Order: sequence, then C-alpha cells, then structure tokens
Amino acid sequence: PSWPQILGRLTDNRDLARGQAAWAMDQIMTGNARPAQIAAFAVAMTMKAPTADEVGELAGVMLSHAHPLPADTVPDDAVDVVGTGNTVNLSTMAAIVVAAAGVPVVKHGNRASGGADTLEALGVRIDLGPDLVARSLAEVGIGFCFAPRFHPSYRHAAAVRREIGVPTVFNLLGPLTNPARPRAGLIGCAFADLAEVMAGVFAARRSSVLVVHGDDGLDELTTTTTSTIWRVAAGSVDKLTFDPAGFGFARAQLDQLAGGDAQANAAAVRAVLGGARGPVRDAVVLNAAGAIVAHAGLSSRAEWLPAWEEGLRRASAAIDTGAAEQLLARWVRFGRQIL
Amino acid sequence: PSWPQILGRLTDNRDLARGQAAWAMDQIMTGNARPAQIAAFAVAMTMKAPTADEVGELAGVMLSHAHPLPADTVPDDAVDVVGTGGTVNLSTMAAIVVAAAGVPVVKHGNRALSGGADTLEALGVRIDLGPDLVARSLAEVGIGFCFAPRFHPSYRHAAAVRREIGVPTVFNLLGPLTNPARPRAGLIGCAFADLAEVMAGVFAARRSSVLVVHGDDGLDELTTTTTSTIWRVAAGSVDKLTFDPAGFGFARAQLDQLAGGDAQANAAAVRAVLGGARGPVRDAVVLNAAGAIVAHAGLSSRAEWLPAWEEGLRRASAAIDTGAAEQLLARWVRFGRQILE
Ligand SMILES: COc1ccc(C(=O)CC(=O)C(F)(F)F)cc1
Ligand SMILES: COc1ccc(C(=O)CC(=O)C(F)(F)F)cc1
Repeated sequence: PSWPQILGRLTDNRDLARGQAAWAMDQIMTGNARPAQIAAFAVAMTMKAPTADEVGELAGVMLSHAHPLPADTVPDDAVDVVGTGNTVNLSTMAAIVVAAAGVPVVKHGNRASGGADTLEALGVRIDLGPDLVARSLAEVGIGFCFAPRFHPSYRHAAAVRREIGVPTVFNLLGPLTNPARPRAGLIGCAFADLAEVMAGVFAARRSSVLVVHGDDGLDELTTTTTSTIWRVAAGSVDKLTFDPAGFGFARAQLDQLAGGDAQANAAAVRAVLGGARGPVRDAVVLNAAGAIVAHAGLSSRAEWLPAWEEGLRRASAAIDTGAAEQLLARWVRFGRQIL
Repeated sequence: PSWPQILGRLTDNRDLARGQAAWAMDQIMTGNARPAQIAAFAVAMTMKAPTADEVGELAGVMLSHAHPLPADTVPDDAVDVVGTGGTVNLSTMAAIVVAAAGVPVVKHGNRALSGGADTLEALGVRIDLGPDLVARSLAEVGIGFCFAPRFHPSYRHAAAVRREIGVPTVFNLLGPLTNPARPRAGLIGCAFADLAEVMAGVFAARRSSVLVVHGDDGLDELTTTTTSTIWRVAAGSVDKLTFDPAGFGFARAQLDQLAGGDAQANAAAVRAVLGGARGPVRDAVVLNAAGAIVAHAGLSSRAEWLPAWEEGLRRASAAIDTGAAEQLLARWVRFGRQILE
C-alpha cells in the first residue's frame, strides 16, 4: 500500500480495494501523511465518488483514534441532530427541542458559523472533557463533544480541510465519528448521492437513523419542497420521498431557512424558543420530529406515520410549553456552575 | 478568485472560468500556494479533464516566470523531441539523430530509472548550463538542453508536490509546453490519448507545427509494438490520424525490447544504436526521429503525408549510418568539456 497506488486508483475512477481507505486514513491520523497527500486523497476520493465501504473505513479508523466518553455514561438511546453542510441554526435549535422532549442528545462539532459557535453565542460552554460531557448528559439531557478535544489526531486533516476550503468526503465524517457513538439521529446531507452512502454506513452499525436530503439541496428536511429520506434500521435502508405538506406544513422559500453567523443564529434561537412563529420554527419542528422518529426506531415498534404524528406533537409541545427555552437556560446554567 | 471557488468548480466537474487556471498557476509560481492547495488543484484538474484553454493558461503563466534564452539565439526552425512520461531512451536517441540530420534540436528536462538528463550525463554531456551556453551549443553543435530547475526555479513548489503525491497529473503535460527555447515544431509523445488531444489543441493555438503522438500500447512515443494515434498540428488546425509503421516495412516488436534501465544501461544502448546496431530500438528511434523531421517540414510547407515520412525515415537512417549521429554526440560532449577553459 502506498499513496501513488491509492491515488492512482482513485484518479483512474476506480473503487479502492478493501483496507486501502483504512490505510490512507491511518497514515493521516498518525501524522505520517504529507499535507499534499491528504489533499490529493480528499479530492480524488470526492471526485471518484466514495462508496459506503470506503467511508466506513475512514470513519472507523478515525474513531479508533478518538477519545471515548466514560463507560456507561451515554444512554443507549442518545440521538444526534446535525447536517454535513449552512443549517447550523436549524440543527442547533432542533437538538435543543429534541432534548426538551425527553430524548437524550449528544452533538459533535467545532468552531468554524459552526455548530459550536452558535452554542457559545448562547452562553453554552462547548469545550468540556469526557467526564463533564457525561455529567451534562445526565443532568441536562444534552451534551456537546468538542471535536478538537476528542479527535486530537485529526488536526492534520483539519488543517488541510481549511487550506483547500472546498467540501470533500471528509465533510461526511462529522456525523459518522460522534465520539459518544449515539445509535440514533437525524443526519442531513446536501448531496443525495452522498446521503445514500452515509445511510449505508449507518446501516452496518445497526443504528436507527433518518438520513435526510431536501430535494432543494438542503442538508435537513426542508419545507420548501419534498425531501428524500434514507430510513435506516435493523441493518437495512428504506428510501422514500417525504412531503411535509401531508402534515399541514406550508411551503416556504429557501432564503427564509438559511442560517447566518453565530450571533444571527443565537438571535434566531432565542426568538424561536420564545415562541416566534414562521418558516424557521416549522423547519426546526420538522427536523426535531425526525430525530424523535429515529429515536423511536430503537425500541418502539411504532409505525412510520403514527411515529411522525407523535414526533411533531412532542416537538411543538417542547417549544410551546417553554420546555426548550427552559432546557437551554439549564444548559447555560450547568456550564457556569462547573467553576 | 480563490481556491474554494476554483476547486469547488473542478470537483463539480465544470470547466474553469477564463483566467482562473492562470490565477492558480500564478499563486503556485510565486510561492503563495500551500502544498495542499497545489495538490488539490493538480488532482482536481486531472479528474475533471483539463481543456486546451486551461492548460494554455497554466503553461503561459509558467513561461512568464521562466528565464528565456538570449534574443535571436534559437533558430527559427528548432524542434523538440520529448514524451510526457509512460521512453527517455528513445526520445534522447531520436533527438541526437534529428540534430544529426540537420534539424536544430532543443530539449527541456530534469534528472529523474534514468531520466532524460541522467542518460545524457552518463554519456558525458553537460546538462546544467545557463541560457548563453545553451545558445552556443545550439549554434556550434546543433543541439541544446535546457535544465528545467535552472530555467524554471519558481516551479520548485509544484515539483515538490508532484513527487509527494507520485500520481500523474495535468502538470505532467507542462514540460513540452514550457520549453524555455520555445521551439515552434516537434515530436511530442503522451501516454494518454485524451490528454494528447488537449496538448495538440494548445500547440494549435500557438500555431506550432507538431506531431503529438500516442502509442496504442500506452507508449509516449511512436511505437513499433503496434499502431499509434497522431494529431498532426499545423496552420492552427488539427488532423487526427492512425499510424501503422508496418506500412513502412517496420516489423512488429515486443514492448520489453524497448526497455529502459539505469543511466549506464541507457548510455550503452545509445552508443549501440548510434554505432549502427540494428533491431527494434533503432527502428523506434528512426521512426520518432522521422516524426520530428516531418513536423519540422510542416513549418515551411504542407507536403504530402506519406512522402514526407519516407524522406524523414531516409534522413534519420542516413544520419545514423553515415556516422553523423555518433559524431554529433561526440561534438556535444566536446563542447561541454570546452566550457571549463
Ligand atoms: C487541532 O486539532 C483539531 C482541529 C480541528 C478538528 C475538527 O474540526 C474536526 C471536526 O470538525 C469533525 F469533523 F467533527 F471531526 C479536530 C481536531
Ligand atoms: C528545484 O526547482 C525545480 C525542481 C524541478 C523542476 C522540474 O522538474 C520541472 C519540469 O520537469 C518541467 F516541467 F519540465 F519544467 C523545476 C524546478
């Protein structure tokens, strides 16, 4: 195995042999890959079109280098709510709403607005060690794994990612390398082909996940139009077309849903959790419900439609009853009380 | 203009906007491109499939950073004989034969398996010479060699990345398109049919008289193992042709018979061929030398394809069998040894 061999195979538009993606990622994680080699691999893998097996090797090697949460501190029904990339506004709000509905949530991200930035603008302490993320989950029902603290060996790839800027297969790794390893979640992707790849990876993990792609390009469930959902459970995938109009959701415009910077997002979080109505609320409710449906897929034998009706009810209620606003405040309170 | 913009465009399999490739290359040449950005660009451009316009921008910017040869020192009808990589043994021998046939030759390359420059050094040729001495070599010997690191010092950042990733990229095309002497004709081989057509487009834009050649066995030269595709470039237009050496009496050969080796072995092969040794290596050398001579003729006329080749094959054969090729290499070595005094 070597870079000329692996890079050559990719530029020739061939899928890699089993273990080659893993070899490449291990070189990258151990500081043995030159920045040029990392970049070449990232780009070549992207333009070749990665397979689920390849991405599975990349994520798997990365996790083998990550710091875990302490034993028996992550509830086995914890969920993730995130997109691959911007809808940080939607995913941040959805995550808070899901937690306020009684579902444990553990997120994973970094400062870019990134997921971490919006949370910091709300007064949340994002940079916590494993022991305290665990406490946060137990005491608040939500936690955040700061990527630099849990994936320190990813620093070389991270530097290259910043330098080239363009999205690559590495953008898919965030959701697939949550160090808390939640077994469920709502995972958005901006590209349909890659969404399907991600669903394949989650399937092999026996997770209960909704991998979602707005047919308008959104890396969340959209209200602008239909969405494609890759419904993942019991080692298999159920691909379907999803229309929120069937749940009474008005059609919105794309410019209404797009996130902004950390402060603009924070302002939007405060307004929505305060009860402000509009397209942004609807999108948050929609994706929160999606996460709740995924959560139900773990234990409940509840069917698709009734699961959604209950998920939408619980999401809306988490906002309307002030539970979400109250949970965020409790989350901020927790970080301040650590000192 | 930015890397995310340019790299984003390529990963979406779109051709670049005008000037974007030029911007990228200028960043690379001035040392302002990070290795990761250079690598990303090279790979992305390769997998998208580069256009003639894009490569023309790369080559043009690279040339603007290069040291030129002195004014009025390069003969108007100088030719190049080179491959973009798989046959260094063949292009080197063909170059000497072409020079011996009276066609000025100016090559361009680097030390590498013996590279083009390495083989010549093994024969006693001084390869690392400034522009004034390359000019003198062309005048006094009829052949010259531009040492790439000497003429393209600002390319060091790109070359370091090329070695690191190892895989062939669009940058492998730049050698023949950035010859500092800027010969207007030549025999240019490429191991990839699609990239060969791109190069032909660039030479056409320059209104060069060139044969871009591709062995249908993956050879970056005219092969004797099988047929070859040839893009006849002349008068700003391109004619794509199939080429069978058998139509000129050449017997089919095996690929392993044209096998290069270390610099000492290639040198031995050069001495053998120039000494008149018959065989498939000679045949391949004569065939590629003739190709360059046909391209040279295209500068001053549009002679018929078949008789051009027959005269070219004849001239190349004569250059060897008169001893002219062997004598020219000796004059080349002699010239190099004279520089010290
Ligand atoms: C300096 O060390 C680091 C710098 C940046 C990062 C990330 O940025 C990773 C990230 O988002 C992930 F995809 F979630 F993993 C990790 C380590
Ligand atoms: C140390 O600085 C350098 C190192 C290597 C080279 C090349 O090797 C370029 C080359 O082949 C060309 F495309 F023909 F120009 C140039 C400068």
